[PDB]
Amino acid sequence: MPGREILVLHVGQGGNQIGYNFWKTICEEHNIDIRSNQRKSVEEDKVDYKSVFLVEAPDGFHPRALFIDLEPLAVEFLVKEMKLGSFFSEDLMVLSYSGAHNVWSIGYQTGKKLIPVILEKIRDTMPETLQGFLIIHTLGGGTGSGFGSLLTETLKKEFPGKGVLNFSVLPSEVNDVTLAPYNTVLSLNHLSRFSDLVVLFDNTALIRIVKDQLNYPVIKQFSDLNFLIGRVMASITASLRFPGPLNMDLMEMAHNLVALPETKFIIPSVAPLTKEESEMSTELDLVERCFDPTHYMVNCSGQGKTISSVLMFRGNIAIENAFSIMTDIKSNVAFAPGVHPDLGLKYGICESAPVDFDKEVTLLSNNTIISEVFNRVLERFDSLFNRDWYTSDYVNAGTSKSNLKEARDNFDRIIKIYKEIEG
Ligand SMILES: Nc1nc2c(ncn2[C@@H]2O[C@H](COP(=O)(O)OP(=O)(O)O)[C@@H](O)[C@H]2O)c(=O)[nH]1
Ligand code: NA
Ligand code: NA
Repeated sequence: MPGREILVLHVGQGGNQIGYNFWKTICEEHNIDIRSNQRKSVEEDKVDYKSVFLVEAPDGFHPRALFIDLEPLAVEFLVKEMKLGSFFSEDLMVLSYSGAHNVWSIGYQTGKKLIPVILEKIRDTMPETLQGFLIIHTLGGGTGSGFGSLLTETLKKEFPGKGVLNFSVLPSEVNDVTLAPYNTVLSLNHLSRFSDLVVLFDNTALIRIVKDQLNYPVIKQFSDLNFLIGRVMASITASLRFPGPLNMDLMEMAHNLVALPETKFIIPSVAPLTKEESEMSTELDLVERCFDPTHYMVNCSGQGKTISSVLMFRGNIAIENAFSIMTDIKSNVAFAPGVHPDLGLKYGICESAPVDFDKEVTLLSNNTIISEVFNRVLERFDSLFNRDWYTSDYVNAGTSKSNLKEARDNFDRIIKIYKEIEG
């Protein structure tokens, strides 16, 4: 049946590398090997709706996605190493050759030449019942930040009735790109006007989670980092792909989170993170872990104040526990002073657990602690802007020094709005 379709757009090196973990997770959950595009079997094929992310074809299943970048090596070396040629096909690749050089303005301007080709690929493979788009990118670089902001502005303008949701990767506590404060403020300022929901991550928290919650002995490639982002994307969309007592789509979750038009910046968290922990935990254990800063995928100093949260229960869930613990959540977890004791929670329940897991809870939190995370970016921004450092290559690419003051002021307004609701 038509409807519920979603198109994903991967921009830059990070956005495409995260894309491998996401599509590997989607295929595994739908009993599909990503190598031959086939069903693994008919006996293990479950009552589901593969059409959310997958496109059915005679040879097999393909992703409803676009793999976009301003240089060809990050995507190609990914497909060669992981052997994704049959799935990450050439017809889904929008590549160019010049690169963005970690400059948001260059990625924005250069990406404008690929917009006509991107639209035509969308205008063909898109069902008119498509419910929205997901844009996967990093904010500290150039292509994911600049071109990604461009695809956010474009799609929201091109398809006003559809949801445009961003999954954005913040720089680590110490940025591994010196230009990141410029690229992050420009991206966040752009997404605040054209995006419906911005789900944020950073590598410091992702690394902390992998080392402390999964106990990996080493992290050698980003695949041992990006699987957390793919787990969030797959689990928050699980009710759209499998049976459940309580389903929810993209804009349903967005409408429950965005209290004020500017409060669209979300912090995700998942618990548990190993198989053996899903079998001995309770719904109260997982929810408490999700609301604990040790499980936030954004590096935060504390629990903060929750404005509004979306909770997805997957798998072997006791419904009576999920509802009875709501008073414990409202009493133990700090919420914004304006949140009524009976509000701030949006529930989703899916009978399909993540692969090999007994159960799992995914949290999407609209937290005032975003003001603290954003104030760090602004402080890094001002340290460079007040000294006129690295501004020439942004001015030479269309972004005036006045424009950098425009995006920064509007970015500071977002901080103060989150500050004011906090009390
Ligand atoms: N989590 C994650 N972060 C990444 C990945 N690749 C790059 N980054 C981060 O993104 C920033 C660099 O942006 P990048 O995507 O490499 O440049 P771009 O191709 O111009 O978008 C740095 O802060 C990196 O730490 C990835 O695969 N996973
Ligand atoms: Na790059
Ligand atoms: Na790069």
